[PDB]
Amino acid sequence: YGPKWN
Amino acid sequence: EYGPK
Amino acid sequence: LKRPKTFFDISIRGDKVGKIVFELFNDIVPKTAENFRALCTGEKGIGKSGMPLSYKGTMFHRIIPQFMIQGGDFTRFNGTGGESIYGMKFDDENFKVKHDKPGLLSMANAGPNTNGSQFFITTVETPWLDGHHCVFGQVIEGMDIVKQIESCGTESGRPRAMCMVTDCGEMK
Amino acid sequence: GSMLKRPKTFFDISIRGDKVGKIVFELFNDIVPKTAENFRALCTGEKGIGKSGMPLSYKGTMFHRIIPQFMIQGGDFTRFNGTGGESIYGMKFDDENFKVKHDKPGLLSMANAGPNTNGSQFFITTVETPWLDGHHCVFGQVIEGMDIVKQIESCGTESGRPRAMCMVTDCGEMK
Repeated sequence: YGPKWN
Repeated sequence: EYGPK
Repeated sequence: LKRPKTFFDISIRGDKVGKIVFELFNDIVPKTAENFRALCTGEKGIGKSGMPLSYKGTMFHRIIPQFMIQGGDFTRFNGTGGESIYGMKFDDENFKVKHDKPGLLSMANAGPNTNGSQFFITTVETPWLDGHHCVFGQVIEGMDIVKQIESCGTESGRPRAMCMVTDCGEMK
Repeated sequence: GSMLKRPKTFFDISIRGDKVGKIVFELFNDIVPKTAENFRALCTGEKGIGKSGMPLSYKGTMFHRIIPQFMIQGGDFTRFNGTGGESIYGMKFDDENFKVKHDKPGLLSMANAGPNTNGSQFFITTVETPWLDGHHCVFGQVIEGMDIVKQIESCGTESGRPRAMCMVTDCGEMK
C-alpha cells in the first residue's frame, strides 16, 4: 500500500 | 503470536 | 482564501527532533487538502474503525531512501489500515500537481479512487507517480527532519528506527 | 564473600506521543544472573551493535503486543513488531531456571517461542499468570510506575493488537 517505485 | 499465550 | 498550514511534531528513536510544517493546496484539491487538515486536528472524532481520526501518535511505517517517507496509518500503525474523513476510501480528486520536486505531500493508495489517510512525502522527484497519486501539499518547514526520517529507512521500506508524529494540528 | 545488590533499570514511556513517566525495575541477579544481565545490558545499550546490525538497546522500542488483564510485551528492537530481537548472547539463549513464579502482577518475564528460545523480548504481567510457570523465566519485577504499566495495558485488545503507540523513549540503568 502506497506509491510504487518505477 | 510470539511470546506468552 | 489562505492555504491551510499544519504541523507534525516528530521524534526519532524516542528523541524529539523538531517540527515539519506543511501548506495544503486547498486552491487546487480542496477535498484532499481538507482530509489531511482535519486529520491533523482530529476534529472529526471517532471513525468507522472505532479509533480517533487523528495523526497523533502515528508512525512513518514505510521509509525508502531516495524515494519517499510514508505514514498516516492510525488504525493499524503498519500500513494495512487508515481511514479518511469521507469514509474508508475516497476518490482521486485531480492530478493537477506533478511529483516534480522533493517535499511534496501526496496520497498513498492501492489504485484509482482508493485514498484513505495514508500519505507520503517525496524526497526526490517522482514523475512515474504522476496521474496515480494526488499531490495536495508541500513541506514549508523541516525538510531536514524529513531527511532525518528518510535516513532511518531501507530499500524494502522497513524502518530501522521508530519515527513518530508525537503531536500534530493546524496552525491558525 | 559476595553481596551485590539487585540492579535497577528504567523505561521512560510515551503513549500516543505523550510523556507519561518512568517504569523502574529491579532485576533478580541473585536468582537468574544470566537472564537479568541480558535485560540490564539491553537497557544501557553498552554492548553496541548486534548481529542484526542494529543497536543492542531497548531505546525507541514499542510495546507491540498488549493484552488487558494479562500482560504487556515489548523489546523487539530489530523488527518492532514481535518477529525480531536478539540477546547479548546471540540470537537466542537457553531458559536459565524457573525458580520465580508468575504469582503476582508486575513481574518481568522473558517472552519466547518455546523452550530455550529467549532473545530480547520480555513481558510485564498485570495479573497472576501461573500457567506460564515452567515456560517463561521470571527475572525481575516493577518497583515504580505500575500505573504506567496499566496505562500501557489500557491501549490493549484481546488480540494483543495495540490501539495506541506506547514507546520506550529512553532507558538505562540507575547506578
